[PDB]
Amino acid sequence: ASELAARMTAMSNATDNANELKKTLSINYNRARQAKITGEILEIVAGANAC
Amino acid sequence: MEYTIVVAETADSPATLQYLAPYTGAALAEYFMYRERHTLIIYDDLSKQAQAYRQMSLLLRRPPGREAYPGD
Amino acid sequence: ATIRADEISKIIRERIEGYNREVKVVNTGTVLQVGDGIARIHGLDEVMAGELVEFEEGTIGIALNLESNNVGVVLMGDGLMIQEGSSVKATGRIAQIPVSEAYLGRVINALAKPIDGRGEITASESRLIESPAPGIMSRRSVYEPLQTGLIAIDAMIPVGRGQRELIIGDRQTGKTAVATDTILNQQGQNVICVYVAIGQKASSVAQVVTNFQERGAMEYTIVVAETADSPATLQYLAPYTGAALAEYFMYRERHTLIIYDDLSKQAQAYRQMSLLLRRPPGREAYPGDVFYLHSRLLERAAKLSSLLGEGSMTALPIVETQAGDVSAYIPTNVISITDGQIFLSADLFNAGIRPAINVGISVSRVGSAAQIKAMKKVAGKLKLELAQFAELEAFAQFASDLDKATQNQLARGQRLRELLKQPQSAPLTVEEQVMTIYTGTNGYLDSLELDQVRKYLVELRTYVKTNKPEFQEIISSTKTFTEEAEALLKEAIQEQMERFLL
Amino acid sequence: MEYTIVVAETADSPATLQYLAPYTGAALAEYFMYRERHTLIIYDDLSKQAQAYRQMSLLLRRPPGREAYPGD
Amino acid sequence: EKKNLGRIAQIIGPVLDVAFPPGKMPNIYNALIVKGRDTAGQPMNVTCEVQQLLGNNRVRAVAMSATDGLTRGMEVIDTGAPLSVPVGGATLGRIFNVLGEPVDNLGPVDTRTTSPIHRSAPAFTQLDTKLSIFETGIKVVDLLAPYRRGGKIGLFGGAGVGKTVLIMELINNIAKAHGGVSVFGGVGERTREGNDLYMEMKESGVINEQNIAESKVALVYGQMNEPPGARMRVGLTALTMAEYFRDVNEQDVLLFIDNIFRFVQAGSEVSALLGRMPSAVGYQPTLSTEMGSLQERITSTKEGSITSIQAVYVPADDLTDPAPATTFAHLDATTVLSRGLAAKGIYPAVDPLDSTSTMLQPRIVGEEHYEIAQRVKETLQRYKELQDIIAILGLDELSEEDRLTVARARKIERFLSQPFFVAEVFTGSPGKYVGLAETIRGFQLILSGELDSLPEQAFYLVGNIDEATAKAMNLEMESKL
Amino acid sequence: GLTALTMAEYFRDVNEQDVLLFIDNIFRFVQAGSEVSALLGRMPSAVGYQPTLSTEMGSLQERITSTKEGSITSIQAVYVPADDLTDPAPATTFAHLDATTVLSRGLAAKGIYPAVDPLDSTSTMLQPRIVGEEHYEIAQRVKETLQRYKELQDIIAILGLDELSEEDRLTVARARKIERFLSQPFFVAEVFTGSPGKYVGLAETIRGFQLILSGELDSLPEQAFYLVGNIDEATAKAMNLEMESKL
Amino acid sequence: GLTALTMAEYFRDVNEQDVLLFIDNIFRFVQAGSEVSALLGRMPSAVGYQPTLSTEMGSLQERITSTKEGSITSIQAVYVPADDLTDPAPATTFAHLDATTVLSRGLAAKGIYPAVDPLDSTSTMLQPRIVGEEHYEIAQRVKETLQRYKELQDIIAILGLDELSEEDRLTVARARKIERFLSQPFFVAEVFTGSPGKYVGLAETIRGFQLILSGELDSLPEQAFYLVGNIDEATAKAMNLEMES
Ligand SMILES: Nc1ncnc2c1ncn2[C@@H]1O[C@H](COP(=O)(O)OP(=O)(O)OP(=O)(O)O)[C@@H](O)[C@H]1O
Repeated sequence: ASELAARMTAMSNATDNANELKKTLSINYNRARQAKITGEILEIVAGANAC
Repeated sequence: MEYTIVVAETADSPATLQYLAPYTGAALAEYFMYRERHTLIIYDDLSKQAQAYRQMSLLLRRPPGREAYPGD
Repeated sequence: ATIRADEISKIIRERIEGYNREVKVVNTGTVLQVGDGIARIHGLDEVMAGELVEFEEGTIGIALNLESNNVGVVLMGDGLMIQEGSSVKATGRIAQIPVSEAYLGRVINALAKPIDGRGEITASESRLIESPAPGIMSRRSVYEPLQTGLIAIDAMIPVGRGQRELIIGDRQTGKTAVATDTILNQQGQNVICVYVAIGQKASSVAQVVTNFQERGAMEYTIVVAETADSPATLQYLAPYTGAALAEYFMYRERHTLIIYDDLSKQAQAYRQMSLLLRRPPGREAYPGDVFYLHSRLLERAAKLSSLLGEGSMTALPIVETQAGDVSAYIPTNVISITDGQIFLSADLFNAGIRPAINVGISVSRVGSAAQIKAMKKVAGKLKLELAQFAELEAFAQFASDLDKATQNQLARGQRLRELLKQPQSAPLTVEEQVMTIYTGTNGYLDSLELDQVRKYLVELRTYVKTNKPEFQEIISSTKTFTEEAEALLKEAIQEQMERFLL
Repeated sequence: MEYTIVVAETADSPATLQYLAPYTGAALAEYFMYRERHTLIIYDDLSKQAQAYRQMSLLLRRPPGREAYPGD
Repeated sequence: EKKNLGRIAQIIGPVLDVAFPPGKMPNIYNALIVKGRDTAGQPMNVTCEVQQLLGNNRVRAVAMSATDGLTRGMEVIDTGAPLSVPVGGATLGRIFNVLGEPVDNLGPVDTRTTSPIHRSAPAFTQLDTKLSIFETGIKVVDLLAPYRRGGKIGLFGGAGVGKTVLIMELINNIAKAHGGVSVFGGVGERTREGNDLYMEMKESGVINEQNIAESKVALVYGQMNEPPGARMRVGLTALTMAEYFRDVNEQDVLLFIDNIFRFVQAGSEVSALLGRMPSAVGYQPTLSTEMGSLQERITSTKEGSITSIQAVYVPADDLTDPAPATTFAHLDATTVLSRGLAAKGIYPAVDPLDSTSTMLQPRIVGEEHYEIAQRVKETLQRYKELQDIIAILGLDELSEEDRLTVARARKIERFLSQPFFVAEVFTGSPGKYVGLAETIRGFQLILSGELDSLPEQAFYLVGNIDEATAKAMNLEMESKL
Repeated sequence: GLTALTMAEYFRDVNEQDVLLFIDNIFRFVQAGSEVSALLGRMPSAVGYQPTLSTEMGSLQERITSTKEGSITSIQAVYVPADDLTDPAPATTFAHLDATTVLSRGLAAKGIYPAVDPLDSTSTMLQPRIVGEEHYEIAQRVKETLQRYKELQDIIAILGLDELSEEDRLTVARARKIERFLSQPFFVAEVFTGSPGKYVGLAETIRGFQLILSGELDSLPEQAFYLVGNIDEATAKAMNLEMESKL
Repeated sequence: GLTALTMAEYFRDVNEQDVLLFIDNIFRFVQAGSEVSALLGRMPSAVGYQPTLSTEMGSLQERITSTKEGSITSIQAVYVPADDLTDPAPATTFAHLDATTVLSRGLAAKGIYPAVDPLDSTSTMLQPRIVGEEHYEIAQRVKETLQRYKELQDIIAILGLDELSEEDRLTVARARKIERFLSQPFFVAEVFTGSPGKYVGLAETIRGFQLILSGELDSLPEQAFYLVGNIDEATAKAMNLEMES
């Protein structure tokens, strides 16, 4: 019982920690997506004119 | 195959024809729908169709938006 | 440009009638291509770079970029009801603004026009928009404190008059309650505040100006308000005109407090105003000029030395971190532009702490130099206490422990952090917050409930001043928390512990 | 050192020179490669050559491409 | 206005650049109609709006109908004012596209009173000071996350989850309780779902097939067939068709916009078509100013509130990117409709926990309302925590201290489900309207603990607390048999 | 590319013989088009290629069809730039290409050459009526086992190899043996491996995969399957390896 | 930047002194270039900057060279925008600079001042003939310790610290002690907070790092080295910490 409860509190700590990690990684992925798409659009529009 | 108009557009067809294919099949199924017949139009690769529109519009000097797809 | 703007047929007729003939148009120009809020004008060669040109309907236009023929201006009003071919006229004043001490209480629409409607404010102009920021010799190190009112801010992240201090946060987590609390606490000691709201849904700024009006701060404050539904150039100009309208009172030897609200929305108005110009953008499509923008804006808010009169303007800009990411573009920009950061975290405000200030990230670069000689010792002790508690809570000791917290520091740290929460728009005076800080600092009150430390300290606050004006006099005159003040405060809080027990 | 030419190009060079430096080295080694000697060229910061060529072909208004690099 | 005879010089896609004589040019956002011609032989006019002046007397204008077949040089005629939308009591019941022609084919609308689309903002002498919340008529909304009267509201939930029955109930309740009137203004509404909504409206009695101008909706449908000019200006059309309502009758008007992100998408299309350099991720440069002009005319003026409810479809589900960011800068109360709750059948499927409102605070609602709301949310949080553990331990195994919390949370989640005034057509349940006072007292009675012995299903699909106890004693009377 | 196409089209129009053309780095036929299109005044498309990516790529890759006088089998070696699988220059070639074989840098990382992805390398010829029912069922079981391994990669990576299921541990060992066994010692790559090249037909490797994934010979060591021509060669390699282990 | 450079160049090239010029925020020079060359008509470049972001800043960096007359020990607080080194305006700075130290925001978020990242901060002078073999070997060892810490950061992610075996746990404890010890109460940050400044010489920090990396100071907890100077003072701080309890 004590071993399985140690494994269970490890699982609870790991699940909450992976929840924090998923939130922070989603934030990083969102700012990365916005940066990628914005850089793409700036490439396209700035190369459009070429005056 | 008795009842299915396969509007084929090969890739070496120009940009206009790949752009126009969904509209062509829509105008056939639209007639068949207006004359009481249930139809089912299955497009193929709208990615490829809007990509062909992207080509023809970027050639036609229309200002591009996101992913260089044109305004409309 | 192959399609040059001064090549309209009607306009080039005017030049083609006289090749090398009778003299040019001195101050008469025909507007043309008045589109994306940026009109262009033929001729008008008298215009100074930065001159303030006028139109027929009565709308005002800054003349930024005059090319070879077209003197391109930036019309400040809405460019809707202007038609092409209309005449314009400059007035020979370089982007001026009429400003006076009649503005105290009004609601200005960023063109020195009152938007409350109840009267037209008169002034002696004397003030430009893009004036030079005070020189390096004119400025003096920040020494006088600012009673921000919020316990957390004025305890650990001190704001000093003359020290710009952004309050960066997240959407729908304070920053306007925090800004209006700073303004509201400035009731007693005279400062000519300027609450310039850039990006605010008009109901929010109407609610804020009404809250000012009813709680009395309207005797001094100035709400330079610009709705979210305002032309982008007005949302761009409103903080500059707020800075000029507060700088008029800064130059004449009087402390001021300006608060730019939603300075990220201002940079958003500028990226709009520039991507309409099709000038090339940078990261997140900001045109790169946002730094020089927030430079002209935020470097003209600091304390002038005794030579020009000991005046001051704390700046308290509010950059709204829409992402929750400190490492976005414009929050990083304003953090580099300002003397510190007061981070209003989102998760804490969702968790309950009503001034969501977390002292882990929020630092003040002016530091303990700007605090009072009274509060400095006890606030240093409190900051170290919060460091200890933050470690003991964020880290281990959930199992009982070797060191066995909740018996050394965890209970008192929880009591302190739940003491740091203020009620909504109820600022604490200087002596009040000094005593409140002292209470949990040295560990006087540790065996109450952590549930209602606030609900005890409301009684303590109401009691201490009515019982012992000796404390208020000690803090008000000498400005130093004496050992005698410590003793009389001990006796006062003892008698209040009695009155609380019964 | 008696056998190792060093085509050195500073940062203060006009960006033509940082574009010509690896070509200068390549031709100076090409002479030895037609002289049968098993010569060895080492470029340093070949990112900097393409960066100076980006400087050039963007100061010539020749249109850019991916990562704002010029075409060829 | 006048025969400002112009040539349609350039036609790129939807955008049609028109010219004019040098003197008289319509100002920006001034609607001009072309005297166009259909290839089938009908002189069909497609209406246009001047979005950007281009200097040489030529005003670049977008088209509120298809430009397929527009001859260059076709006579274009100015109207001198923005798109005259036929506001009034006449436009109460029918379906309108952006230019304001009834497309349901019933009959022509009386154009007696017409305000332009682009009426400007109301000033601070017009806007109201006191921040009164909006007693909608759903117990979940008016307890846990109140809607701000005069403010914005966001329905993050998908479609099919119950958005249509929710908005139908809201429209019927606004017609019933207040003197209000609703204006559904679906922007880019997919015409299949638009017809779905219209037929559900007609079958709910919310609007009457037989009685128009006594109905309770002013449907403005931005179809997706129309060019991006039209399904962008449909938002402003709904705005002014409701603004005339509030500023003529002084009544609490509702304004349902379909997805603001669809409006912002239409704005992105129209700006990319105008060729102005796109901003961050790809929405237009004038994104904040455009959608602020859309959503700032939604304010409680001193005549009467125009409180709106706006669906929001975040793309790839991140509130960070600009369009949901510049929207959530505006929104005053956000209530998500939950698919799991809908599949359970807790109609309305509004998530009690994740739905938040800036108006919940005590100085706004009342100290008792804020206290009971915070305690209900903490109880539902306790239940979402213990839903993990009652799967393993069971209700009797864990502590009886918070087994009462689990039981009261069951009673709360059941008490939240309100039988609507529209669900009668699906089930025949008569439906109960619940003001704030009744749900406040009932939730205090449930959470305090007086009703610890009432069965859970006596709280489900009931209105007030007295009716819930009536249902409980009904089950008790049948318990003998 | 069009010169090679004209040679093949002559060999398919006139000689009527099934000509096998090889194009390598067909992505260069789009990159050169980009480098000239940017100059040509044509506006830039997505991430930086030409606007007429689809039409030009199709104008090449459509002429390669068996046209009732012969059959032009062609093997283009697309260059997925920087492993951008979503890049338009391979994304429009995936539409034209029948038997795509997506080689993956992540599988050359662990040395498994050729680094063809067992999952993503898919063909329009893995239909049962076309390939054989036994071939189809064994390919289905191999690809499902590799998909299971990819889905258990994260569980393996963090939570310890042993803490997953015991039958799933059998599946992981089987997947490891499979993704090593599908490595070939090439004749032209004998210089990089040092081992002599071995040619194996379809039948021998089919019978090898059967007994490998069937769990019947799940006792051999893993390195006895890696860089091995055939299943009997693997069995002999296990003998050699276990002998030199103790010795 | 140019006028600072010329002012220092006259005192180096002519009057022959060991001039120091602390050009502050040399990124702002490149950003000013971005402003002007967006308005000058010159075509835009990588993400926003001028096309000549590697020749104008080249002209700024290349004139700061230690000539045969004197040397210019220049410090340039170049400012990465939005906290990513891959930006071109500090990327072209990395190529020119030779004692680059990257002040990551992570260490200042954790509270460890100065926030000099210990992995990323490198030098051309970290060489055997230049600094002696002992300094070199200690630098290599502490870099190894911190690198292994940052490489199993992905494991003291989702799982816990206790998942590690004994050697991993010991190198993590050593890395925590080192990463804490790399903080110092500055002599000019006395205004913000912290103790008065402790000047630390190389001969004193090298001994403390020998001590920590020799494992001999395992009895001390991590908070001993946090914001302390010399290691004897660190041990004294730990003794007073246990006295105060
Ligand atoms: N310390 C606080 N205690 C209680 N309520 C608060 C507090 N701070 C803010 N609020 C609530 O928040 C609302 C005001 O919004 P808030 O100031 O949080 O964000 P905001 O500044 O309006 O957002 P933005 O920065 O986008 O303008 C008020 O209704 C108020 O009740």
